[PDB]
Amino acid sequence: ANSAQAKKRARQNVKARKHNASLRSMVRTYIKRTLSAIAGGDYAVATEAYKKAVPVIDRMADKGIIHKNKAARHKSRLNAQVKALA
Amino acid sequence: ARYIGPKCKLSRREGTDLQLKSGVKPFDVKTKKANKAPGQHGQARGGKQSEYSLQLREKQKVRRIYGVLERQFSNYYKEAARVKGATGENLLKLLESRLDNVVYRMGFGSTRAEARQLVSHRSITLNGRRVNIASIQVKAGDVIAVHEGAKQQLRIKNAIELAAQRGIPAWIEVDHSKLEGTFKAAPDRSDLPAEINESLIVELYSK
Amino acid sequence: TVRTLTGKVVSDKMDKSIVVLIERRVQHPLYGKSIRRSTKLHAHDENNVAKIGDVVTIKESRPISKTKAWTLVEVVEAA
Amino acid sequence: MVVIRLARGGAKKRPFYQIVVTDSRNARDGRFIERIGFFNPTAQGQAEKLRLDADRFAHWVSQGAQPSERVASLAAQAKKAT
RNA sequence: UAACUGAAGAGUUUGAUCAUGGCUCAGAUUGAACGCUGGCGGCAGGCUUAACACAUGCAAGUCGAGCGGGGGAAGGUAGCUUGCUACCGGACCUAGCGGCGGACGGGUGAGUAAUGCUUAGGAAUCUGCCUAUUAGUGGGGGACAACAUCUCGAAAGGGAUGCUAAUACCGCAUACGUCCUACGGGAGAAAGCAGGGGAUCUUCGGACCUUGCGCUAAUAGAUGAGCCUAAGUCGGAUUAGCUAGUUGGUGGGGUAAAGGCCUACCAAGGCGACGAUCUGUAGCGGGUCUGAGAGGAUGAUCCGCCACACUGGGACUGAGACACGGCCCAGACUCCUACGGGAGGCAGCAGUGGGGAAUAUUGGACAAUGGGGGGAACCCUGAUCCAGCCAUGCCGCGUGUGUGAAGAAGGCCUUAUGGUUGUAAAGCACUUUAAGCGAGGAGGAGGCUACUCUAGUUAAUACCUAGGGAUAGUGGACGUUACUCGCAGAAUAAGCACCGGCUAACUCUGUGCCAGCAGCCGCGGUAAUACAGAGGGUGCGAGCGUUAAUCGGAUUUACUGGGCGUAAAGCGUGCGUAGGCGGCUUAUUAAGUCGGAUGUGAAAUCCCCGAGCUUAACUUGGGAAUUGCAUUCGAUACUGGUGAGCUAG
Repeated sequence: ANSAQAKKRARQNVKARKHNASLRSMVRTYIKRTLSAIAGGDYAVATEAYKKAVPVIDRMADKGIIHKNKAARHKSRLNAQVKALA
Repeated sequence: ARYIGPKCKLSRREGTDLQLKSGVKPFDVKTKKANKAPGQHGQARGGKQSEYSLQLREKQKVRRIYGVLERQFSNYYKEAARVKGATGENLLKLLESRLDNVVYRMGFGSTRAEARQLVSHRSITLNGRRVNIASIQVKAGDVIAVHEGAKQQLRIKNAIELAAQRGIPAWIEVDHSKLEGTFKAAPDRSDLPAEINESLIVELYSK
Repeated sequence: TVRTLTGKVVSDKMDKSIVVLIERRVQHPLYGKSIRRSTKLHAHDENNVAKIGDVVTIKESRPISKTKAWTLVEVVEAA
Repeated sequence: MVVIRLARGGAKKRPFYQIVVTDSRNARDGRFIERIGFFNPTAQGQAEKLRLDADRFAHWVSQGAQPSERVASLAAQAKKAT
């Protein structure tokens, strides 16, 4: 970078990248836990995992880490897959 | 540019008086070489000429009368061809509408060259402004006058005296006491002299 | 208020899809003689109603696959 | 945002402005949405000095366009004249 | 009213001739270059070649009214070596955190024959700042730069420990809208700052009221962008077969969003002589040049779209980038080094080297129009507006005007004394354009500040917002502006090509197939109108010629608009595939064909009528035009489709 503001932008970019990566990985982990419960197949366990996962997805979507359309897609598809377990 | 040089040899080559001199003395007595070309190989007017030669020699005569060079003359022809009506009539009206020609036909200039000199030196006002362009087109109803500083000039009195001898034109209404005239309308082809065959210039440029 | 086309089915092998051949008659831009031009369109047939040789009507729709953006409306004439 | 501003035309030292509605990110003399009048600061004789279409001006202002300071002054002048 | 109206030929094959057929010439045009010459102004244009390599300066910042620190100037009080010292309250500045901007504006055409462009439509999307409307802005917590200490390095810059503020970050609470839903329910936000003030309290310094700028959730609008479809968009067959995520389907993934976009299975599909695949070339359009038109050539300057940023591969942040002056990786190259370690990308503006036949200043100002930040004051802006250079082009002007013959001199020619130069010159009399000197002087500046009043919102006369009035200040790079008025003096200002025919303009000397000229036919071998000089003339004129290039003439690829017995040209002859075309009558259809209506066909450009430039170039108002495309409604003679019938093929 040639200018001071460009250097500052690069520094802020690095810091925001680390923070966003943390939150995104949290979302992925919760979705993966829900998927693991679904694969296990117990209805109550899958329901508990889904109920745990939904608030995290919603909070990160509100913060802007993911899009709210993405959050809605995840909620709908995971709810359908849980309901399939009867 | 502008042609500067001998005037009478141009008339001799063209074969007709071109009004380049004021007119105190007749052209024949002035030149004594009329009826002959200006070259050492010059002949009489009876020599054979091609159609290209006739067309060229016709346009050169008009150009030498009006003091207009080739590029401006071509622009005049293009404007005349664009404007509806007889092309030769439009071209002649365009030539006569020039400010320097109008001053000469008013009589403040004994020659078109003198009128052009006056216009350039800002001795003439159009409407109420001191213009200095000889090629300004004069429109119907325009008023031409002499500037006060230029008034009381022996050349102007001589020019108006000579204009008194010359035929006063119909389309221009001029009072000599205060030295001011009005352009009423564009002259007609019938009003203009009939020795000019503008059709030759038309066929020259139409090729 | 939808764009429709009428043509002849030239293929029905794939699942839920037909190949319709459209024909148009146009003037040659320079020589002025009317000539024949043909275009091949992939359509969607949910129940595989159409067959080879039928005359069908198709209408423009949102994309359904890589090459399909038209859907069958009705079978005007059956082979 | 959408703005109403002057686009410079004419010749050297004799500017002639078109009043245009455009996205503010476009070039001054480039892409525009709608032309709604003109301004000629050095008009004389029979030349019209200012012309503004008040109906379209009000329509775009209600839609959310932001006039520049000069265009706002010209609109005030046109309203006073009419 | 008007928006166009438009078409020329010539030379050259032969002892003549007619035809055929090439070659050449007369025109228009240019981002031109070169040769000779060169006064001024206005308006434009200015690396077409090396997307070659780049020294140096500038081209992106702004906000203290988001935040904590840290600075250095003026004041005041107290002491006194007496004009010096110690502290204290205000006014300024900014390295750091944070917000917005940096995705615009600017450059270039390398790549790209279709993921691009043009025209016409469409559904499955997101969209900061702007406009309207609705519901809100409650209460806590843990950190990290700055700072302090240590340490490496000449530095530039690095590394390590201990603190701290916020509109930085994360929980909890609440939810008109919003998301999911199995229709039972479940889930998710935010931040403060500033101006003013009556009364009250002030746990002691603010609370409280009010008004702005903000922040959160959402729905519309506007703007911008993403996606899809149809038709059109340069050659090559001495490139004929191409394709296995390939074509389609299902489950799942993924995206803002449809979709083989991805993945696992199932099927064997998909494209191609209406040119697939491969290969050469190329940014596309509005437009520009030429042409009677149809066509042909072209894509500088202006506008729209696309693509690229030393060469390749990626992602981050963000509303928006896979980002010219941001990051990571790889490659080549270049630079500093104290050998420890570092730095870079002009196809931004100016400029340098090189290349080339050839293309300019390392300039001024943010005054105007715009763009970024800010509440404002104001700051930034090589965008822009101007200036400098160049006859590169277009338009305009000047280089003087009248008179002046028993026709001066000199030059050239001569049938030898006349002719031509020529009214040309001298002489006489006038003039002051432009350039020079001096004096005045618009407009491009709308506004802003101060003063006054009115009307809104409020508890308010304060603050803020919106208006009106008069006065005074303040604001121009260009710039000594345009323009106007005076001064002296013809005084400062003319060249270039050609004269055998095509093609306007002719002789004399010099030379003798030499020297030389030449677009074509052709000139020169002792009287050369064709070579060189001179005299004279012709054409243009601050220009004149040459070279290069496009269209034309060329009916010389012939659609408009040509030919094939002998001039070039009928396959050696049949059969036959695709294709092209096809007898008569009738009913029907409305694809071709024709007509109407509606939408669209950006602006600029061309054309017409006006307007302003002293005129013109040029600028500009309004029209006309954009011959096209799409939708829809009609007609049924002809062609096509379908049904029936017939016999001359």
